[PDB]
Amino acid sequence: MNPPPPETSNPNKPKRQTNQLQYLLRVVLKTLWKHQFAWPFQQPVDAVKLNLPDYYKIIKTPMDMGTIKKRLENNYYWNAQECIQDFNTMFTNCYIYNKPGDDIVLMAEALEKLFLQKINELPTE
Ligand SMILES: Cc1cnc(Nc2ccc(C3CCN(C)CC3)c(F)c2)nc1Nc1ccc2c(c1)N(S(=O)(=O)C(C)(C)C)CC2
Repeated sequence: MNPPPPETSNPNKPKRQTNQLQYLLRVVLKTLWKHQFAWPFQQPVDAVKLNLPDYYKIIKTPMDMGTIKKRLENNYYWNAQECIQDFNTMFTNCYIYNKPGDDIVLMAEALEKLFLQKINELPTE
């Protein structure tokens, strides 16, 4: 059985719109979403469908771009670093579950390099 997906709404947490959070949605998330390599990362890993019974035994902090998109839309992050951490979790999860040189790993590495290039242009705090 898959776990419930990550929470994406926190109605009691204060909310703010900032230049950095807007950029993370409209530039960073949007660019990664549209990359040819994005599809495996756009929704939670369906370990039942993929027949990966060990996935959620190994990966205890799952994260995906669909969740990150919803969190940005719902103002779930107060600080830009919370969102960056989620992207980093998604990439490292791929490296943890898989092995160096696997196709999925090479795909995540390319997405991570593009991510870091976009974060290099994050608007000033
Ligand atoms: C976020 C993430 C992290 N880690 C993995 N690992 C992983 C390991 C083994 C297998 C199966 C797959 C290979 N055969 C078929 C038997 C063993 C696997 F499906 C995934 N998947 C992920 N997502 C993800 C989602 C959907 C799909 C994916 C991947 N693929 S895919 O094969 O990776 C690709 C993209 C075509 C290269 C198929 C569709």
